[PDB]
Amino acid sequence: TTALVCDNGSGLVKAGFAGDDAPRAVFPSIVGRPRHQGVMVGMGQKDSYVGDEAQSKRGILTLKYPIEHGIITNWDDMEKIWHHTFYNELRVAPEEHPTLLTEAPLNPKANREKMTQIMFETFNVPAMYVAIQAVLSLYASGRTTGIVLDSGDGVTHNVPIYEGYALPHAIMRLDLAGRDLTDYLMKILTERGYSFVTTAEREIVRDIKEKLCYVALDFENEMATAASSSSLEKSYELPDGQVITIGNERFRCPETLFQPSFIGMESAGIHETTYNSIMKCDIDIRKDLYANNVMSGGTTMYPGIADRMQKEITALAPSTMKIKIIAPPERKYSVWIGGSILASLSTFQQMWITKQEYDEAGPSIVHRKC
Amino acid sequence: TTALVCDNGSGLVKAGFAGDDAPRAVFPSIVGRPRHQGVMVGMGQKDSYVGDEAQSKRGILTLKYPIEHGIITNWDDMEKIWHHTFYNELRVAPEEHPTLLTEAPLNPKANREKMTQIMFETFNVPAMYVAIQAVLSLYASGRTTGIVLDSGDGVTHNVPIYEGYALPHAIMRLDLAGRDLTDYLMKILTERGYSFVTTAEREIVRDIKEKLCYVALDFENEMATAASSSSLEKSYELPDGQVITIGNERFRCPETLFQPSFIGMESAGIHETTYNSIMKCDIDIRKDLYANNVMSGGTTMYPGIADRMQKEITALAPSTMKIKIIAPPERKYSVWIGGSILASLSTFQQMWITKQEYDEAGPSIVHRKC
Amino acid sequence: TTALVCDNGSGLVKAGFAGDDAPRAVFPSIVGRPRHQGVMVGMGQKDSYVGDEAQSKRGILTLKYPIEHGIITNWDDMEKIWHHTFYNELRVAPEEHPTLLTEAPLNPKANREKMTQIMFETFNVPAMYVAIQAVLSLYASGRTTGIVLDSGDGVTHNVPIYEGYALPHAIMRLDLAGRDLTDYLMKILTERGYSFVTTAEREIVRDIKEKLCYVALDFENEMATAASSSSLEKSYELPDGQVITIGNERFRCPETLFQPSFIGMESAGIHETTYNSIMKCDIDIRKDLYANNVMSGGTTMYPGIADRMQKEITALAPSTMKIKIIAPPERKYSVWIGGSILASLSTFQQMWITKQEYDEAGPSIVHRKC
Amino acid sequence: IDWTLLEGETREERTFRNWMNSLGVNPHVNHLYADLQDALVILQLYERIKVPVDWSKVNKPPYPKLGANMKKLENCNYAVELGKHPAKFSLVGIGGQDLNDGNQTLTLALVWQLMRR
Ligand SMILES: Nc1ncnc2c1ncn2[C@@H]1O[C@H](COP(=O)(O)OP(=O)(O)O)[C@@H](O)[C@H]1O
Ligand SMILES: Nc1ncnc2c1ncn2[C@@H]1O[C@H](COP(=O)(O)OP(=O)(O)O)[C@@H](O)[C@H]1O
Ligand SMILES: Nc1ncnc2c1ncn2[C@@H]1O[C@H](COP(=O)(O)OP(=O)(O)O)[C@@H](O)[C@H]1O
Ligand SMILES: [Mg+2]
Ligand SMILES: [Mg+2]
Ligand SMILES: [Mg+2]
Repeated sequence: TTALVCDNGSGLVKAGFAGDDAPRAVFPSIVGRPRHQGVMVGMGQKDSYVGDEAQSKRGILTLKYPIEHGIITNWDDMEKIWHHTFYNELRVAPEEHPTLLTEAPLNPKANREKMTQIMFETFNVPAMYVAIQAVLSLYASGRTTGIVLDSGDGVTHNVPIYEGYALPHAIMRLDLAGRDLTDYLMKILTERGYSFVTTAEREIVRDIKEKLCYVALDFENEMATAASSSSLEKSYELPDGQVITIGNERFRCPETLFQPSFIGMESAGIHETTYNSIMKCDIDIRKDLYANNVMSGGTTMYPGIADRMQKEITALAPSTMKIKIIAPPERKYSVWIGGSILASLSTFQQMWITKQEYDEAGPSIVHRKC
Repeated sequence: TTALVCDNGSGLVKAGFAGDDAPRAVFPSIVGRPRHQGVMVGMGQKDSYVGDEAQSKRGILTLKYPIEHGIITNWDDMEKIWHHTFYNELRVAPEEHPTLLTEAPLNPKANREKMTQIMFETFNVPAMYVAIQAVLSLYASGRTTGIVLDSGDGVTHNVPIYEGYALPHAIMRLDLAGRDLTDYLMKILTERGYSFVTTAEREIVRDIKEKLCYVALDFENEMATAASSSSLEKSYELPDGQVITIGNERFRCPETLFQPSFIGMESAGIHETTYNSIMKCDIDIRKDLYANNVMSGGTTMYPGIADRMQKEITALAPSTMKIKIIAPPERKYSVWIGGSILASLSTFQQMWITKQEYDEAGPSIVHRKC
Repeated sequence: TTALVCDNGSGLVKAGFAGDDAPRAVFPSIVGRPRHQGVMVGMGQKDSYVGDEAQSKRGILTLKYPIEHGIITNWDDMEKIWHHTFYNELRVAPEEHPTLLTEAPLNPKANREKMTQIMFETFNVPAMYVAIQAVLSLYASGRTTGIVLDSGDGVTHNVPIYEGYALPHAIMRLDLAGRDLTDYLMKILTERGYSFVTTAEREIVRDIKEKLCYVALDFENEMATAASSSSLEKSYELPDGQVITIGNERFRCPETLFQPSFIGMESAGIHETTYNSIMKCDIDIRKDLYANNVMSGGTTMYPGIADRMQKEITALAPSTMKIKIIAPPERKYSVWIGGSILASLSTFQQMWITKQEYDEAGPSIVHRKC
Repeated sequence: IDWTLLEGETREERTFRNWMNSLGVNPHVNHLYADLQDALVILQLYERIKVPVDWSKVNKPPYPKLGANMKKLENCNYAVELGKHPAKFSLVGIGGQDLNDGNQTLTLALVWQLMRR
């Protein structure tokens, strides 16, 4: 029938059908449980909150992200999330629709095996496949040659591909994404007297980061502008009516991507990681890799990220060659768009991990087929 | 001449001179004002009470804790408190004594800036420096490596230190301290029929907590011991002659340190906070961080707190290596002792914030120098 | 004037006096610098860590290797390292002891010239000479005919020698050594959930190398044993008490030497490399070169490497005459032993590059004198 | 004069100890790595190799029970500083904490050079 393309990300879950241009179900990947005492009878029949009901009632619920940096830690929470996205969000039977999910590079094999076993045994879908998010990002862009820098909520990784050929030795994964940026923004917010410590307030901090943070083209010039003038101050209203103002933390938060030492991390910036990945490739294909810099994910939504990215690569470039940045408006759903395109291909119908292959090869069949 | 070391805490103020082994002046950080009507002429000329006179006359005064959770709320109140400390308690003019004060981590920068500006512009001192309470706690213990659990009246915080090198990303602050424990004891005292509303009675209940409360090594069996037996009952006599008895509230109050949910707080216990702070550091320095756990503050005076702390860490330990926690008997004055040691050092005399530096750099010099 | 024999490799530094049978100083060739913030005074005076102090305090330090693939990248650091070797470890004045240093073949000449200039103009020794590591490894074995495969930290090279005569046309250089093996091990450890990113963790990964890694005699059979049974699983304890277990990566990492495509390299195996080197030699001397296969370097310490060499070369042998592999237990210090033996020879006393020759011929005198 | 063989001690350390004992150090140095942690003996040796020492920056052997470790670390730092600039020593990677913690390699590297001068 129609293949299901579900991008189970660290922060958001993108779900839908193969061939569609946009995912049908986009809900936060959280599970909420009550943290207070119920004294009126008839309201405590609900113990877990999966979709936006956890977001709406977060004032009395404890919010838990099942996925940490693209690594599965809580298996019952994702079983609940999958049941929700299958029966209430998409309202389709998994037993009839093959399901195509995504997976980040340098992911432990036990994760893939357990997830494959789960969706052969809990939902027992007729067929399935596991693909890399970066490959689907190139599929969405319609390209076959270039390096993909995907930055979602838990994982930021670089994957260079030349003429449809991937280079595993040049692939590295960095565990720095939007969640860590939100944590850094919360850490630096206490300087202005703004304290948010509950899991419910974490979503408020993330919202402020999404709607007020931007990438500084020059960090020191922005330091000078913020310390000298007050044009960088911006106001945000809390749900209870309180209003906060930030002028410097707006662009300090996204700078941790290029300066991981802000959070005490020894890693280098994303530009340096991309430069190393390209230098880790053949010199003949570096020319095409530099001219095809495709990024995706919600972490790439900061204003000015593309310009800073280009400036940093140009500084890291041999100074005699052209650099091109690709930042499509559908970066947040590029992985899902590529997954739908791939699953809609007639040639892809033979690489589905069918039920009979699993029933004879165990969960390890996914490693051979993917 | 000599450096003044004044630890301006939320509840108590520790003051003295550099080189001394104990603070010279220790009085509660409160400001008392009359709330009754004077009927005889000759007693209504005093408008406010600052030191122990507020505590002694609390029956006809309202008691205000101006410093709350290590955060300044009423600047005129600490102006009065500092004038009291300098002129009546220490009886020294600030204009010739450089004063070293303490400050809790994750404190808004405006606090430090305004405090620097005020104490240079009001007290006209030659110089200043701002030290961290946890750093001075390690100064008191004579250590250069370890994590400090400083819990005073307003702030409980952890600072990991390895070879003197601190990890800001591993530093977190918890706003649960002795005042919140006193409030929870207030909340649970109404179960036995004891009610205390006036701020004067707050000090009485705080005195009861400082005498009858202790940290239980095991909490659920203490529940059984208190419910089945009467050996845990203890008696306290009110100032007006009445006597109250508490047998279960003695160790239920300090359990909020390890069970913040008692007051409806979503944060975890102090042991879990210390565990997470150690886990946020480098793997090689974690052995020394576990091997050096320093606790400090008046909140760490409950009997059995160190045993519970070590038991919880051992449960959180990898079970292969050893844990020990330093519990000196000068914990209540460890911050002041460290401040005196630091201000007495000859090499520290170059980092005093000279008044000429302030006059040219504004209140923001304190951020660069501290 | 006792001659110094300092064999400074990419990973470790070997130093001592001519005539001794073992180097006196064996410390890693690293330079460590702090990455954290020091809060207390009197301790941040040290800026760089050169010897084992960098290894001991690596948690608060960043580790850099001044020598990369037998090629110098940071000339400032070897000044510190050589001063350490001369004054801290050996505790001798270079101006009185002529120092013998080693160099890998097919090394760009600017490296040798700059190294000669630096050591003459800073340490002011009476005389010098530069010897190839492979030749010294043959001196340690007491041979004048044979091919030596020197595999250290950055360089793996083959040098065939017949009757004391070298064949430069048969000498190649492979930039695949233990450092690339450690990189491959870090890359493949993420499959089991073990992540190592910081430079300090690279030392732990090298420890996992030296305590768990071995050469598989038959790669496919070892894969079958690991996948079917669990007897190859071995446990390793992290410095903080955590325990990790690996059963397959033990022989996957050393197989990259035989299969350079594991890290995406187009080069052939080391057995094929030495076979091709012997094919580049005279057919009359190939008989002696097969019978003299001398190993050296830290990379040749994996269990089962000698049997795998014998099997692979015999498979490439004409199947008529036997293959002999020499793997002395002093392989890691064979270069140093050969250097000491050469410097102790009275004939070699006229081969030293005296300072007066340098003062008249520049750094280029080493090209004609070595 | 003390002429005894310790259970564990190289001839180099024995020569060091005998040299400082015969040069007239105020204490009696019995262990190199246990008596030089205060850097007072090193300072005493400094003036005997014609290196001026400012004793106003030196903490006296009477140490308060609070901050004594800080005073010893300060003394080690001052000794290193006096050995570096006016004395022209070659001590790469050696700090005050190494002498305070009794690092054997860096302490021997300093004493043998002291006898060199
Ligand atoms: N406009 C924006 N500005 C800044 N950050 C944003 C913006 N939009 C989204 N983000 C961040 O990007 C993250 C989205 O991650 P996402 O790409 O959904 O991860 P995944 O692909 O693994 O689901 C969110 O956590 C959010 O904090
Ligand atoms: N023996 C004791 N038992 C229980 N609590 C105590 C004891 N001694 C002091 N405390 C609590 O510790 C608090 C003192 O904290 P303190 O270190 O003075 O805070 P700060 O450093 O902010 O002034 C008091 O409020 C008191 O409630
Ligand atoms: N026991 C061992 N097993 C496997 N590899 C080792 C072992 N000991 C050392 N090595 C590898 O060899 C390197 C050191 O070898 P060495 O001969 O000192 O190289 P170099 O002379 O270039 O420094 C180490 O960094 C490590 O990568
Ligand atoms: Mg994604
Ligand atoms: Mg305090
Ligand atoms: Mg070598």
